Amino acid sequence: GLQAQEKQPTPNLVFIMADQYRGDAIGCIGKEPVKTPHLDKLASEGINFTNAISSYPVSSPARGMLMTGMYPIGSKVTGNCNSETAPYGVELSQNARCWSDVLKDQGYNMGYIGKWHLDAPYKPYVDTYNNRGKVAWNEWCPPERRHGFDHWIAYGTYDYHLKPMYWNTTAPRDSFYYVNQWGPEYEASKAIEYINGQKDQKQPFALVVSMNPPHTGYELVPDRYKEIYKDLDVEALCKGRPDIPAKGTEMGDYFRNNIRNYYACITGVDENVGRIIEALKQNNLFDNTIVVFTSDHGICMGAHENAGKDIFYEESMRIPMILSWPDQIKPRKSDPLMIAFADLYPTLLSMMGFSKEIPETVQTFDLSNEVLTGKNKKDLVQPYYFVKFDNHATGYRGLRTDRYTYAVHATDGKIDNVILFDRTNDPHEMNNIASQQLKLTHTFNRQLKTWLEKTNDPFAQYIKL
Amino acid sequence: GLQAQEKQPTPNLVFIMADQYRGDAIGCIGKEPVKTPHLDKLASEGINFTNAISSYPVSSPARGMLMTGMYPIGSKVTGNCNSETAPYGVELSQNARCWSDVLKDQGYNMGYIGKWHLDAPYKPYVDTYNNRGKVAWNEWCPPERRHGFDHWIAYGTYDYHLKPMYWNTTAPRDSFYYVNQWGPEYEASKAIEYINGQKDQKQPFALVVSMNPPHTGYELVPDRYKEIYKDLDVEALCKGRPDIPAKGTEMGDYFRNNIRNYYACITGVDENVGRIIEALKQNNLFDNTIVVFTSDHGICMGAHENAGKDIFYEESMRIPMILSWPDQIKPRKSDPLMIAFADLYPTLLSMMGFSKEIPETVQTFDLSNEVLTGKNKKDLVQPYYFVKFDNHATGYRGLRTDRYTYAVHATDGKIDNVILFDRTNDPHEMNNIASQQLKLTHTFNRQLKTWLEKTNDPFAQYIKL
Repeated sequence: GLQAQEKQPTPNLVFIMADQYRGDAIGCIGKEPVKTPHLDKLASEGINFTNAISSYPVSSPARGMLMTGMYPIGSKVTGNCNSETAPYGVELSQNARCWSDVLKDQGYNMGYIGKWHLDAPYKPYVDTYNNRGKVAWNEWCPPERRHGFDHWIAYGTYDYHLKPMYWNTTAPRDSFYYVNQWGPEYEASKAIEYINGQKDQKQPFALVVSMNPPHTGYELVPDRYKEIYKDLDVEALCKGRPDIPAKGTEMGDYFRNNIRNYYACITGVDENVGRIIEALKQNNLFDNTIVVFTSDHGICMGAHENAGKDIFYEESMRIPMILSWPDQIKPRKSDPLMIAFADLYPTLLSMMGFSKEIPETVQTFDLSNEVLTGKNKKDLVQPYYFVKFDNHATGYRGLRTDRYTYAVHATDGKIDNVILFDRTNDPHEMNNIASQQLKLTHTFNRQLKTWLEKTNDPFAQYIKL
Repeated sequence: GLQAQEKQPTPNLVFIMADQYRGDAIGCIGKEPVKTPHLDKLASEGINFTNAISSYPVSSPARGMLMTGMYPIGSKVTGNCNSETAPYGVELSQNARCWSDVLKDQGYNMGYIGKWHLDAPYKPYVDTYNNRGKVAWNEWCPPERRHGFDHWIAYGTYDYHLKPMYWNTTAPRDSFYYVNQWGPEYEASKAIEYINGQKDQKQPFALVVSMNPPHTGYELVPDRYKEIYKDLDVEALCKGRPDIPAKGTEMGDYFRNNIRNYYACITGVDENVGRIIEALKQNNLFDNTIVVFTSDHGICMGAHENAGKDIFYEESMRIPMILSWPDQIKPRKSDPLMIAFADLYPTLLSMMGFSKEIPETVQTFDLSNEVLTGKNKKDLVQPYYFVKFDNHATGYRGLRTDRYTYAVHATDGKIDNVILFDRTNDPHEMNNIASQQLKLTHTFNRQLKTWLEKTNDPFAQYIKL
């Protein structure tokens, strides 16, 4: 089998994501001194979407949108999967038609390695540290809930990166195993084995590699990656950042005390992404494979007095989004397309030649043409979400345009607050100008209402015209 | 922020210690009529190590071993810190890699409240009563000598419990302040404020609360605690205690005249420990926090004709050692593990998920597995020390097995005395049987020599094989 054989009529897919990875934390973007040589290289061979976002910047909700192509109400994943939200059915539906189900039906070899976080835990909880106490977070994904991912080396959620746990394809619920290796390292090694096994190109394949770092347990990263930032000037990083509290404050110190390890995690993740790319090139599986590097959400880490994410601020919504496909896409410096994490379902499927297979239930944007050609879509506006899992009449709904971030809050069906930021004049979003721009607010109000009605979201009824 | 958020991958730590607290002075142990309802409750929710000891039962030396994880010669704290030992460098090294430095590096919020006693005083001495006269004992701990403890409300040493003094985090050397409240009361109040501030769980935390009572100034305890023992039958306490001198003697009367107030102090300390535990439970910070209650050493108080400690007798070496961590440790009635005060550095760090961070310089036992599982270590033998600060060739070196206490004394490098007690047949250690057990003494001799050689202790050369 040394002779070159027929190229598959549809491309492979290697979907790589790292949890809690901020969009501006990429070296080639030139905004932060974080080292990501492998992602920079990947970007140079493809496209770097510098305005990409995640509409509901929370783990399960974001992943739920990605898999179903539906906004939160429809995906049913309105909050993180854990025992607190379980009674409300917060988990991916076994009946949901996900993009992985589609590719499996189209004859693709399927694999998933890493964090899934789309199953509701139930008693008795599996024996991992994050299941002890009042609230459990980790649960097994039985075969019938894997949506086509036949090769399985994954877990629900678990954050001790230095000794991660996984369930292989045939392991029963209580037979997960621990690995004495950094998560991204092990995951990249298993991804390489999977990729090596696809070298004969007898059929197409789709592989997801879902890494945990740079998600918390920021310090849980190998020392060699920390050494790279031992001389990092943290105070210099806060220069011109009014959104980062001053030194001496709770949140200002939180940012300063964790930024070094956050970058260490990213650089470590970067190196392992490099290993996967190298495996693809070694097996001649890079040119006709769509490789995507993205994240479910960013992180505030003290900025805006917020420690986590789950908020409309840029540091929370902005995510990396690098895509390569040498055979069909010429490299483009930077693309301003406001593609969202959840748009990947219809976008990738259409790019892959399966546009007719996208379910009528999919609500997100099919930006395949924009991605392939680079043709802009200036009218593209993405939504923002926060849904109280036990009371949908409470929460946030908003819109993000290329210039403004607008959001309204409601409590029991009544609008409670209005927020508007002009990111051009106020890039760090420090001035809520909603009360100063009544005309503009009214315009966004009808626009939001129309959006909520289009997506069959009951919240639409709270906006009184 | 009402929704439950991700559990930290490593636990918090609340290390509580009361100076000069005897191991058997715990109510649930059933040997003495002292009331400790809060510690009894803590024990019931965790583990009570009834054979725990302190190898060098003296304040600074013991604390020095705890912080560095090294035996006395290596820790450099060979005697109490005061102006007499200062010329010999008896103090914690600023360059010593302590467990607190490790946790700080791992992103933990750090706090220390109470007695430190690890700094050598220097002229002009700070203005406290114990610094007047020929020998000064109290000194300030500048920020660079705090080994990572950012939140600081502490002092060197000071024993007038009714009006204690402290230095807050930013106070200069001569700006300490006095408080008109019982030490343990104030300390518990400050610990509660610290704990309340950790409720958002944005990062892990480690807090040390080092209380002075039941250390001398035995009478310096609130009247309400003394009232509890107003009817205590002191003579009954001496029943079956041949180690306690008879009434009418100097040491026999000393024991009888101070036992009531000693218990009063303990009960008072107990109540304040209860306040701290309650704060942890109120903030949902008890289940995933390792809580430790221990002491640097016990006290003879007249027993064996000794007023103080700094000796191999059980009443001096035995210390309380209660540990709880609901999320990972099921309660165990009593554990016979002979864990030592100084073993907490490697033991806690490994239990917390930072085994790889223990310096190669650490010499004490890592008993994390034993503590977590309850798996015994029958071969565990702990050392005993007494080092003459101005002449290391003089002093004691010994071993404590589950049955025997063996010790040898040397003067200028020559063995001066041999002591051996069979605690099974002679629990109150009244019969030195060394001269009657030559075979056994020879066995312990080689065992001691091997121990001293392993720990790079020059005293090893004095034992002539």
